[PDB]
Order: sequence, then structure tokens, then C-alpha cells
Amino acid sequence: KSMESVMVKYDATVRNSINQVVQLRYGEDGLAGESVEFQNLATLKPSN
Amino acid sequence: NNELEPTPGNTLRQTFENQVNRILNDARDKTGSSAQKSLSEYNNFKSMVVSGAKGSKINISQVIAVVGQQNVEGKRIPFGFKHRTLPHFIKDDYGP
Amino acid sequence: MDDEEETYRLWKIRKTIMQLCHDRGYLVTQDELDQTLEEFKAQSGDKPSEGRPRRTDLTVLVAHNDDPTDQMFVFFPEEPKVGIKTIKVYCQRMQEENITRALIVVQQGMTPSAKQSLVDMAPKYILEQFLQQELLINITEHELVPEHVVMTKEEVTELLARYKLRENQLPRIQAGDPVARYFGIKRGQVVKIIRPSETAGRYITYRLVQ
Amino acid sequence: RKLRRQMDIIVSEVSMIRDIREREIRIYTDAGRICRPLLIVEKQKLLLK
Amino acid sequence: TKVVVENGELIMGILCKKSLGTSAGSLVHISYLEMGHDITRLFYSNIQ
Amino acid sequence: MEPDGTYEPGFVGIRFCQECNNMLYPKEDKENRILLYACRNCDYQQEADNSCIYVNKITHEVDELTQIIADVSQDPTLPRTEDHPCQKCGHKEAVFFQSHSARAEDAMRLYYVCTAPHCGHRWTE
Amino acid sequence: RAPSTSDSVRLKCREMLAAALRTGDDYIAIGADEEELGSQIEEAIYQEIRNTDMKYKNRVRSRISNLKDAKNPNLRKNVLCGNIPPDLFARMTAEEMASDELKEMRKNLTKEAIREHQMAKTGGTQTDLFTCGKCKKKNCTYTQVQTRSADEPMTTFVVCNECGNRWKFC
Amino acid sequence: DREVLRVIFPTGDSKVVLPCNLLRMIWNAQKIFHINPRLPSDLHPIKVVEGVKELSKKLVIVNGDDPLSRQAQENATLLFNIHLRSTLCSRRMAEEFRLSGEAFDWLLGEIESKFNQAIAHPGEMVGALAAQSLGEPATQMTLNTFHYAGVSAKNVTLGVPRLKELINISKKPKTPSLTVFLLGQSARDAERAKDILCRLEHTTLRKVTANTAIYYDPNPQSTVVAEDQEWVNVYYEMPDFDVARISPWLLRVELDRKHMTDRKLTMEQIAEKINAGFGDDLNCIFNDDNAEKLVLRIRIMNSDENKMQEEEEVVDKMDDDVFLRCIESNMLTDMTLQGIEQISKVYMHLPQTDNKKKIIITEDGEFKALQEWILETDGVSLMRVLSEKDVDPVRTTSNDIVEIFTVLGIEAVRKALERELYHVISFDGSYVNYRHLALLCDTMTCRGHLMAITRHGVNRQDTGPLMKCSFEETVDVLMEA
Amino acid sequence: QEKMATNTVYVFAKKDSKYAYTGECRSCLENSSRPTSTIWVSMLARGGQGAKKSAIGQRIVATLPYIKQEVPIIIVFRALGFVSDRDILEHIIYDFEDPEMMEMVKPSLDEAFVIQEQNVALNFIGSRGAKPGVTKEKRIKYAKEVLQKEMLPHVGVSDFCETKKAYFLGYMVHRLLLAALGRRELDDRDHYGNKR
Ligand SMILES: [Zn+2]
Ligand SMILES: [Zn+2]
Ligand SMILES: [Zn+2]
Repeated sequence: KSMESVMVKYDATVRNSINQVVQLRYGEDGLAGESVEFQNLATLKPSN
Repeated sequence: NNELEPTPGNTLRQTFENQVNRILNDARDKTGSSAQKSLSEYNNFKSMVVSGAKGSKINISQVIAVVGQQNVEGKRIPFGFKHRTLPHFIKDDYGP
Repeated sequence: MDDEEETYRLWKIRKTIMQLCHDRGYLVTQDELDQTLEEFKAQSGDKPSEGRPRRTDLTVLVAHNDDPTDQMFVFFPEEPKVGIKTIKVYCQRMQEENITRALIVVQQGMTPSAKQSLVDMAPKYILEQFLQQELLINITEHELVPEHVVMTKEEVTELLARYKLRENQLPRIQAGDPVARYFGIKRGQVVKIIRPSETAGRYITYRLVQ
Repeated sequence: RKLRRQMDIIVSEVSMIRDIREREIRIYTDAGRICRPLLIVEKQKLLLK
Repeated sequence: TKVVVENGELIMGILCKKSLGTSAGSLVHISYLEMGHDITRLFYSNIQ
Repeated sequence: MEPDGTYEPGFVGIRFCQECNNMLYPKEDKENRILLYACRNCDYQQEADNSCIYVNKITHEVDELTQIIADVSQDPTLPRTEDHPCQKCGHKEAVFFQSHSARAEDAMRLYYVCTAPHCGHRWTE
Repeated sequence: RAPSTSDSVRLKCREMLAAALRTGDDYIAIGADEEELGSQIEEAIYQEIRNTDMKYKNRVRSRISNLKDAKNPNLRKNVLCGNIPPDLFARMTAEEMASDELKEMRKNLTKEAIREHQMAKTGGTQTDLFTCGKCKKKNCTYTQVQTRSADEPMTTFVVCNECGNRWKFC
Repeated sequence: DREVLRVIFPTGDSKVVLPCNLLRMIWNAQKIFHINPRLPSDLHPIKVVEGVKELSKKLVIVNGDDPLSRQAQENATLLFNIHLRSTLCSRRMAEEFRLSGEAFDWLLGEIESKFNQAIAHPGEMVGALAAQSLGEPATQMTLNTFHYAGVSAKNVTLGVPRLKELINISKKPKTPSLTVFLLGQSARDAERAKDILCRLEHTTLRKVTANTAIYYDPNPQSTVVAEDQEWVNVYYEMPDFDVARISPWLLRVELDRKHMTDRKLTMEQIAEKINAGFGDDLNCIFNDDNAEKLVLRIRIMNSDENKMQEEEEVVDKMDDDVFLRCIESNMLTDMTLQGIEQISKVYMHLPQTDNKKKIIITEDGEFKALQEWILETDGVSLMRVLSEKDVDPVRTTSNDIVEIFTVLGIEAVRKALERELYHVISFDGSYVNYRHLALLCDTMTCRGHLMAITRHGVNRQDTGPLMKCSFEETVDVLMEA
Repeated sequence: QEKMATNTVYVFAKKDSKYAYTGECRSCLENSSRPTSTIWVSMLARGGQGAKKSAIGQRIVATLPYIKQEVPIIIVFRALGFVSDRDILEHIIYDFEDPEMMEMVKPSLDEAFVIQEQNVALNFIGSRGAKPGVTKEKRIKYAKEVLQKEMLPHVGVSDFCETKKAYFLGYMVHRLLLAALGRRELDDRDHYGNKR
């Protein structure tokens, strides 16, 4: 009943039923979560 | 004997109840680990557990060796029968 | 109590507010930023005797905003509960000084008329009010705190222009926020909120003051 | 109890309980009480033949 | 013991569920990405 | 005055009024410089036997060794011990237990009551 | 070096302090006069307080308690022989004086027991079975969860305390 | 980027969910192109550099006509661009990946294609998706037993009741809590931490007293309490001129030396506390800690003059006997000798070897764990706890989101709720997408106001009339509308 | 249907409210009607006041049938006519030799002196019952009927069984007092022997 008020918009910004902006873009990237995957960055490697 | 040493930041009873619990857990785990060894790879059960189906070693413990301690909210069964659980037990009994 | 440690509080709050002023853009001297408590006692010649006027000594002018409007003022009232009487004398002092901004730091409570008079003050002048215990710890030192930047009206103009953003659409920010009180932000103004992103690496948002 | 054991006292109804801790003997003959039959052990042995 | 497949050819490795699906690093997720739902559904029906 | 003495003054919980069996109340005789005890409902009043009229914060003593008649010993479900000599009677069958109450007794230490006739003694080891 | 003062109360405290040093003849055997020592202690309290404060009087009183002790006469004696100068003795730096014989022992063991009260919180677990590839040490913890759950198989989850690593039996 | 990355992840975990597994994609090129370690690795490194620079341009999510949008473009893509830049290094391509330029060139087209794919559909009702994304893990074992030991108290009651309460935004948690960090030596010195423990911990006067008793004492110095008799008698420097009229009645309290061991306390602190609270009107005297027992015997300051039935006022201003009880009733129950007056009296200990935290950078640039003493407390006086010396105001947090709003504000709230929801989620161990949790916090905070997003706050909302009426009240919103 | 056993006084904590402890017993008639006759003795946790008496938390305040508010147990004892504290104490315990039991009851004794007369006590209880005008015969007479019939019917509503009635209440308080002192263990609600 709470979360039904919100949807994604075509300008990538996340907005509500009264068109106000929730986010600059959905998940701060606008990309699909399904296309996300677990990865090691490994740049936090111990020795410089 | 009251010669038992209470755990720091805990009561002697809390230590005692904790201490008996480690033992009942270590033994069951040890006897469980014996059963994990004791089973052939030929077994359907080990086959079922390994495959990632609906089974595990704890099951083997429960089916073959030992179910383990029953508890109430994680605590040993309370003395609902006047400082006892049942009239089959002696008063002040603390057996598992 | 109130014998030595108090100096540490007065030192730390003095640094917190100076860093605050420094953060406001005012060119606080690095040494003022850098000074120690031992030096702080030394700088004020603190504690030749007890029950003196450190709060009168703590009272200071702040000076900077690369934009030379100059002259912000900070006053520490001696009374825990401040009355209009001290506010009028203060009003006289700020008027006589013709300062641009006055910050008054109160220890405890205030009369509602003084509270009112502080709120209204003057349509063309601002008076600032800070409670000493809330100053006693710098909240912006906290790890959960994002970076807040006040936006120029033109930046706001450019922001709306670039997106075609409606004023309503912008998330509001309540002026009841201590941090809002920290920036001295005014209603209708926008603050730039800089956050780390676990997704983007960097996330920037904005809220208009309500 | 011997009257209880003699069936001159209704075992099916008459309950008789003593608490040394309270220095009390309570007895109840009201309806709705649950009871069950048990073997009577005497001298760590069964009374039955 | 350890699982390894090359050019659609299984070199070694007894299979598990973490391989078989509903988890990260699963064959199912990457087939969905490369082969797409349509090829993956026919493979899945076929294997079963 | 030494850290080896004790404080058992034998506090006087109450004394009834001879006129009504009601409690007598403290009072000073500022004229005679002496403590007195009086009933409220009547004119009955009498001098005090001690300067102490009050005590506070309780229970730092061995209650469980008290308030326990040896008649517990008749309970068969209470275990006898093979440990002999009723601290009195040269006979075993001492009955034993913890405190078993509210302070329920982090003291899991056994407390011994001989069940042998002619002693009734409650101790512990 | 007898320090004379003009204040009657100070002298009166000095007389009271001289009286406290009279305890148990030790001043005789050492041969030091109680009045001079009593006068030097009060002056020293005064050298710091510079006023007949109740708290100043309190220091005399804490000094009184230390003087009037009978379980540590060697304390008085250490003071009397100049090993603990009156200006030092007054200058506290002894944490409720009780050195020699037992309260110090008690004080140490008390410092031990209150130190012990952090030592283990109230719990435990560690298993030390699974190696952690982030630190080679088998400093790991294990989980028994997913009694039934859904289609996901019941797993044993292992977490490494140090360097935070968690992985599954599967 | 490596230097920046240390800031972004203080946990030092480099394993994150991200789009497009380039390793698998790069590997597939090798499987396709048939590159092997016994074949030469012909490559033009500048092409690699340019390919990354061009692909970076391809990473468009917003216009690039102005630098701010580009800055918006740059920061939003920043983390991915670092994964991309770290992966697509010239040395990696030639040495580790041994890719050919053609293999690299085909791969670039593939990566971009993967990028084009990652884009979510505009118009999406992701919000309904997120509500379901919260609802499903709530169904699991969020309430299944307090399995947590962690050398401490069970705190901050697991799951749904906290989740229900959280949704209900109860003014105060059912189980408030606060984690006390220790700066410098306190993290390594127990003795320092205990000194903090003594300073922080709540202490009532009733907590401190061994016993109390009321006595009739003819003479303050020739007391009837003969054990204390030299102790009173020896005192004389006390103004005993106004004590010739003070309460003839004696009140005496016995103090727990065990408590003095317990909280590390002293008599002088106690006497000065009592007088400051009650004022000058209460006379206070005590024996030394080296005595047989700690006792404190008190008197009322009957200041000689008008305090002697001066104006009758047939009221009996106060009887003595009863007044010793009113003070004692008040003495035990009211006075707090030490501590915050709502934190009960807790500070459970944990060795920071507990979790992946306080991981610190070193000269080598490698991450290392820092062990420490910590207390987990039940309490929420965030101003007071922040105000405490030696405790770290930076890391110190509390389970109460309300104090975060009150002190740090709604922005800090957005993060703490985010951490806490994640924390409940971390307990169930079932991964849930983070973006949604980030999204959820935005929804509650979008107003900048802390309020129940439930029906308990709908009337304050600016939402449409059909929405509010849909919340079962119907007619009331509709009549007003 | 599972119910709790009647005519059996049980003590439970009421710490969720201003009441430190509670002792309850229902006193329904054996056959006549089984009206229930629920009795509450609740220990009030008003551990404090101000400058009034520094110790309100030792009050007990009985909960009488039909009465518009709660009243001290000791007031009932005055209505029973036992004006002598010694007599009430025997009613409380045959062994007052324990000072601890004596000190705990002492604050209830302080309450007893505001009303000594049985007649005033009956009118008092009646005044708490309702307002039949100034006719304080009726409040007493009503109190008399409640004391006989509405109070502990299970022992008998006969006049001479009022003194006899008094003997049960003191043990009931005593049982409460042991548990309130802590000497008694807290009664279980889950126990079936305490159930019917
Ligand atoms: Zn009398
Ligand atoms: Zn014997
Ligand atoms: Zn590890």
C-alpha cells in the first residue's frame, strides 16, 4: 500500500504518482538488476 | 561442591548450563562425524545428501546416531513438574 | 568539575565552531584550527582564577568568504538562560558594530519573546542561535554524514534549466535539521548532498529547504 | 491413603496432597479434575500378583 | 571432483545445485545471458 | 573497633500496646532527652529499650539454611546420601539439596539434613 | 623546618595533626617531633589550597584517617624517618594509603577481579576447522540454518571472523 | 583508482555484484579466437587505451554537452569505469589475457552490446517489484530463533517484530541499543575501557547502599553507635556549633564496599554528591574506606535561629522521624551517582575480532584488521554519548533511527535505516538487491520527514484523494474533497 | 472446555502495569450459582511520590467486588472488627517472630489508623460502593450483605462465618506476602492441576 505509489520514468529519474522525483536515476545507474553479476574487483590487492 | 568456577560476566548456573551444552554438542558432533565416516559412498542417503537434495549429515546423526538436545527457546527443558520435568525423574535431577 | 575539564569543552567547541566557520568559508587561521588545549589556555591566559569570563573571552568575530562582505560575529552569553535584556544589549552591539551576521550560543533556555525577537530580528539582517551542548560534539565528523554543499541560486537556476525540473519535484529538506541549522541554510535554498555510491561509486543529490 | 487404598475413599474422585515445604495438606474433590490409573509400587516393588 | 566444462564439453566434476541453478556462478544464469531464454528453455526441457 | 566484629543488635520489630494490642511508636522526650514508645489510639506510652528503631536493605544472609523443618526428610523423592554422621547423631541417611528457591542459589552446593530420628539437624558441607 | 602560620584554625588543625602523629609512640622511636611534622603537613595542604576550605579540611581528614591507622604503623614510620616527606605524604600520590601488609594486596587483587570482568563477555563458538583463503588461518565460524526452507538445499555456512569471509558447504 | 578505492571500501572486500562479467566475455573470446600461452600475443597498447577511452564515451547515460551532466555521467559510471579500467589494462590484455587486437576488437563490440543490454526499461513499476523484493525475504526465517551468540546479550530483537515496529515507526525501539567504540588506548586498554565503563554506567544510590538504619542519638560525638563513637568524636573541625540543634535523631546508612569494588568509587565523591543534591540543609559525615564497614550518618541542618517553632502555624511543618524517611525514600530512589538516566546499566563486551571492521591501510598498501575492546549498550542519548570523552563519535551508532533524525538528521537516517535493513537481510543470509534498499530509504525520506509511510501518516501526505480514500476511510477523504 | 480451578488463590506478576504483584482467587458457590466471585489483591508499584511519605510502593490495595475503586486490605480487617493489630497479625501469620514479615506489613499498618471503627469502615466501603444519599445505614447494610454473600461465598454466607472468612483472607494475603517477599514461588498459569 506504501510502495505502489512509485514507478520508473523515461527520463531515467525515479518518480511517484504526482510526478515528483525519488531518484536521479533508478538505483543510481538506470540499469537492470538482472544484468548485474557477482564479480571480484581485486584492485584492493594487498601489496602496492 | 560449589568448587565450580563461574564464567566471567556470567553466573555459575549460566556457566553450568553453557558447559553441559558444549559437551552435548561436541559429543553429538563427534558421534555424528563417526557416522559420516561410517557410511559408504554406495549409499543412496549419502548420494541424496551429496547431490544437494533434501538431506544432510545432521539428518544422519538424527536417523543413525542421535537427535540431540531438545530445548525451549534454546534453553533446556524447564522444571514444570516442580523442580522436575517428570515424576519418573528424581528431584533436583539435571540429567540431559 | 568546572575546574579544568571545562576548558577542554570550551576548547573543543571553539574548534568545532571555528571549523564550522572555516567550513562556512571564513578564513580561520590554521593555528586557530591547529591550537592545543594547553595553547588554548595559553592563548586566553586561561584560569588565572575561577569564575571569570572565558565565555566573554570566547566571544569572537569571524572573518571571511573569499567574497569580502566581511564580518560575522559570534557571542557567548554568560547566563545559562538568556533574556531579552541581554538580547537588546546584543542587538545594540551588533547594530553599533554594524556586523553582517551574529551568532549567539546559549547554555540552556530562553524567553519566548527573545526567541521571537531572534526569529524576526530584521528583514534585512540575520541573528544566529546555537545551544552549547549541541555544539559540544561535531556531528559532521560522523561517518554517516554525507558532504553537504550550499548551491548558488544560479547553480539552482542551471540545475532546473538542464533538467526542466519543477520546484515542487525537488525533494524538500526540513529546516528543523541541526545540520540545516549548521549551514545556516535558509528556506527555499538548495544544499548539495554528496554521497558514496556502492553502485555508481559516487552519488550526488539535492533538497530544497522547507 | 490406606482408606484411599481400601476403596472406602473414592480414588476416582478424592485427591490428597501434602507439601512439607508449605507445611500443608490440600485435598480436592471437585469436578473437572483429571486422573489416571497407575500401578502401585511398594518396597520398590509392584503390589500386584 | 572439481567441475570444468570447455566448448560445451564437460572435462570433469560431479554436479551440484550451485552449478545447476538458483545461485551465483550457475550455468543457468550464463546460458540465459548467452543462449537466451528460448535456447535455455529447450536445453532445460531436453536435459530433464 | 575492628574489622572482625559483627552487627547483630537483635532489632525489635514491634511491641503491642497493652491497652489495645496496637503497635507502639517511637517518640523523643526532648525535656528528659530520652526515646519513648507510644500508641496512637490511646495514651499508653513507655520508654525505649534501645536507640535503634530502624533497619533497611535486606537478604544478605543464609535464609535457606533456615525456614526448613527436617520433615522434608520423609519425602522419598528427596535423595539420601551414603555420606555418614548427622552432624549430631552418629548415623547416615543425611538428606541433601541446594537452596532451591528464589535466590534459587547460584549456590549449587549441597546442603545436608539428617533424616535419622533424634537430630533434625540442617547443615551443609 | 617548622612552618609557622597566623591562622588559628590552621594551627588548630596543626595541633590536631600533631595529635594524630602521637599515635603509638613511633615518633619517639624515630625521634621526630609530631608538631613540626603536623605543621609541615598542614602548610603543604595550604600551599595547594591557600584557604581554610572544607575540602582543605577534608585533606586533613583523609590525612587523619591515614595517621590514625594501626594496621600500617610502618607507613607512619616511613613518613617519620623522612622516607615519606610530609610534603610528599600530604601531596597524596599513594591512592588511599594502606601500603604494607594487606589492603594493597587486596587493592591489587581488586584491580585483578575488576579486570577479569571483561574477559570473555558471555559466549563463544569458534570451530577452527575450515581454512580461510584470505589469511590461511582456520579462524572460522559455522552456521546451522535452513531447517526446511524452500527449494534451496540446507547448507552449512562458514564465516571467517578475521578478515570477514563467508562461504557455503556448497 | 586503487588509491580512491580504499576510501570506497573500508571493509576491503573487492567482491561486489556488477554488470557484464568481462572475464567470462574475455575468456569466451579466447575460447573463440583460440589464444593460448604458447602463441605470441600481438597487440597495439594505444588501441587498448583508446578503446577504453572510446568505450568510456559509449558509457553514455546522460548528455555530454555540458560538464556537469558529464560530471553526472562521470560519477554515475565511476565505479564501473574503475572495474573497466582495472580489468582492461594493457598489461592484462597482453600478459594475463594474451588477447590479439582482433580478439580485443571483437570483444569491445560485445562489451558495448552487453552495455546496451544492461539498461532498464523506462516506465517500469519497479516500486511494486521492490515491495515484493522486501516481502519475500520477510517470509523466510526472520523470526526463526535467536541463533546469535556473539559473546554478548541478544540484542536488538531479530527480524519481523523489529521489522513490524520499524514499519510502524514506533517512537522508541522495543529493544534500544548503542555500540560504544573506543579511541586510542581504550581500544587496547581494558583498564582504560573500564574507566570509561565506570564513567558511563548508570548508578543509583540504592545500587550503592549496603544498609540503612535510623537511630536515636543523644550526642553527635558521644554517639550511641559506640563503634562509630571515636569516628564522630575525633571530628571537631566540623562546625559543631550549629549541630547543637540538628536532628537529635540519627540516620545512618551502610555502604557496599563490594559496590565500591564493583563500580570503583570513593567516599569523598559520595559525600560531595549528597550535599550538592540536598543542599546545605543536610549534614553528612562518614568513616574512611579502611574502616570495618562503610557507614554514613546524617543530620538535618537546624540553623539555630527561626527553625524553632517560630510562628506556630498549627501544621507541623515536618516531623523528624517521617522526614528521615522522606529523605531516605528520596535518597535511594531519586539520586543517580553515575551514568545516563535511561541506559539501565549495560555495556556488554565484545572483541572486535568479531567482524570485518576497523580494517586499516598500511605502508604496503595492504589491508589489516584492528582488534579492540567494545561495549554494546542499551541506550540512545546520542548527544550525551557523542559528548563522552574518548569514545569515537564517528563510528558510534544506535539502533534508534529517531535519534539519528533528531541529531544528525534525515540524511543520516537514510543511511542508518539502509544499514539496518541490510543488517536484518545479512542475518537471514539471503542476498537481496541493494539498489532496492537504497530505493526504499529514498521513498520514506523523499518528504524529508520521518513519518509512517503506512495509513498512520497518509493524511499528512499530499497524495491524491482517491488514494487516501482507498485506505478504507473512503468517505471521510471524499466528503472533505 | 479448559478452565482455571476455582477457590484457589494464585499469584502472578502484573509488572506490565503500575501493579508490582497480584494475588487472585475466584470464590464461586459450590452449587448455588457459581457467580465467579473474582478477587484481586494487587501489589501497587508506586515506588514513589514526592515529599509525602517517601514510600507508597508498600501499599497493597485490595480489589473488592462491585466497588467503584480499589481499597486497602487492612480497611476490610477494620470492617471485620479486628481493631487490635495483634489479632490481624495472627490472621496474617501464626508466627510473626520473623521481623522481615513484620517490616513488610508495617506500611499497611500505617494505613489502618485513618479508620479504627468497624462501623466507619463499613460506611467507608459502602461509600466506595455507591451513593445512597447520606443514609450511611444503607452503605453499612450493603457492605454487610457484600461481606456475607458477595465476598468469598465459597466458605459460606452465614454471619458467624465472617470471622471464619477472615481466617482465609490472611492466609491469602500471607501467600501473596510470601510471593511478594519472594519466599513463595510464582504460580504457573499453564499448569493443569491449577485448571479444570
Ligand atoms: Zn494503645
Ligand atoms: Zn542426624
Ligand atoms: Zn580469514
